[PDB]
Amino acid sequence: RGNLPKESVQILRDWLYEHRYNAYPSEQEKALLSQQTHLSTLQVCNWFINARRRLLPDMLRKDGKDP
Amino acid sequence: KRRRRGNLPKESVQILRDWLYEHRYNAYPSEQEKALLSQQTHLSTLQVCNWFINARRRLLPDMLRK
DNA sequence: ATTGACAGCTGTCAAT
DNA sequence: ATTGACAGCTGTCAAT
Ligand SMILES: [Ca+2]
Repeated sequence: RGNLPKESVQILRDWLYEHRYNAYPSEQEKALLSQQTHLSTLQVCNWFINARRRLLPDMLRKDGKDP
Repeated sequence: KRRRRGNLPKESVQILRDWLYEHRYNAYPSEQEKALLSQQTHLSTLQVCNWFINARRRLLPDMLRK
């Protein structure tokens, strides 16, 4: 199988941090992310569905707010 | 988004409804059954899945009144 | 324990 | 009053 390219995942991670208080990209943002990361839309969607569960709280805890 | 025009053919839905009724105690077609139904209904797989997600909420309960 | 993925559900919008 | 669709979530599976 394999994992997603590290630069692709770097971009998604940076976006999630910057928008961590509304971690839901619009259709156009998802489209920009797809093109930037060279991933499909479905891949970008799936990453966000996983990352809102697996990365985001640890981010918002480090911040004071409680998910 | 999700801004269609029209409803699914009556014959396509009669097939889905018949299958749902016959399998009403395990209303989950296998991948092999989803493929057969799609060929029969002339719907895509995704259309079939969506019908079943809706039908299990909208049709199945009233059916299980037996 | 991490990661990518997806079947099926909830909730809702848009269309009859 | 019904329908087709779909975003995002839950739960989970296979691969790391
Ligand atoms: Ca889905």
